[PDB]
Amino acid sequence: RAVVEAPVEHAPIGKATLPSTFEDSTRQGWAWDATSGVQSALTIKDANESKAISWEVKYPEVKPVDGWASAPRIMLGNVNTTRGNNKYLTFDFYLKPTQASKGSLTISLAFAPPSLGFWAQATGDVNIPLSSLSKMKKTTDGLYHFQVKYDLDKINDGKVLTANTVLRDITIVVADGNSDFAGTMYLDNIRFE
Ligand SMILES: [Ca+2]
Repeated sequence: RAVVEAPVEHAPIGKATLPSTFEDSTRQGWAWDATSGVQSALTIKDANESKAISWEVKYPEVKPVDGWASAPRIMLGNVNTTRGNNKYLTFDFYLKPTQASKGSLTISLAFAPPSLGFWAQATGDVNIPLSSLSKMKKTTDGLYHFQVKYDLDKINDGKVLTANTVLRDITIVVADGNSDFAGTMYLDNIRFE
């Protein structure tokens, strides 16, 4: 399936770069997957005083039965990197909600390793309940700041990311778990550590 929406003003793709810091005002190789349920503009915006890739999402009130159908699914294609000695992939994730009070966002990480069937998914999905947000302090520019980490030794389906396993693509999915979220999302400093 290809999810298709007319393009509008959006940031240039640039070239795949890790760490991805967006400081050149390009997407540094990040783009929607063809199957991403969100196909709206990807722009570089300031978040917490640094350039970040960003998009808006208003999830449907009627939730699809497939829990990724409505999800932003963004991917770094053809980076062809390896984790090396790094145990984690981590990034800054920011929310600027216009609505957020119930259910949760679940953030998943996957990769496309040509040695492992072009898919390997981190076991450690990260759940962000939206009722938790009210009690978090916002950045000065009014964002909720998360630093999300994935232990790359915990992968599904018995697949193993060796130090030298080539990772052709990296994918991040922000799934709506019965939430009322609407607003802006941002990623920055996507890196291994
Ligand atoms: Ca940045």
